[PDB]
Amino acid sequence: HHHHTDPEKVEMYIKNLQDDSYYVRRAAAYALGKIGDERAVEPLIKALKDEDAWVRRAAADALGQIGDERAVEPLIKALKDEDGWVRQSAAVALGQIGDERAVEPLIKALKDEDWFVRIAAAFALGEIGDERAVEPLIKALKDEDGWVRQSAADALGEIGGERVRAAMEKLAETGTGFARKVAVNYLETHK
Repeated sequence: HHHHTDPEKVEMYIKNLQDDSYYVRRAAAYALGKIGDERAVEPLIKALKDEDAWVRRAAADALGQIGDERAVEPLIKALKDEDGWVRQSAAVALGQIGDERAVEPLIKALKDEDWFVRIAAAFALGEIGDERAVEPLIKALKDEDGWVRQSAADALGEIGGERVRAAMEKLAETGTGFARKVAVNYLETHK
């Protein structure tokens, strides 16, 4: 890395975002994410509306890797995409960008019908590190999906702070099952 961006290469891939082939558009989004240059942001925001879900997924991933805050509002809209894997990608991307504007929408995604979206929402909330997400993550310790539970537990640990500690104490006192184990372990290992 630490590459100086080759303008001809970026221009080439940006143009390929308009190719007739979904594969070429997908590959261009992927390439642009790896290059990491902000010239790609507005073109990728458009690709985030591509007719092909595979292209939309790749565009969200690339926007996350570039990390430009102009992507936040469009990715927030992508959290409502009809395609579950696009929502998952948008959640992951928003986590990577780290912008607090994504917190409320991600909390909503914690209730998504798809388990893989919920995992990504939990993870992203952990990465952003905003205490706002404590109660929603606490509730996710009761999720039907065991991986979602685990991701929420990890996210609480990433956020840390007094509010998490206070919530863990309540669970330590009166919680049961997985949530209790999470809380007791947390308190034993923290401060």
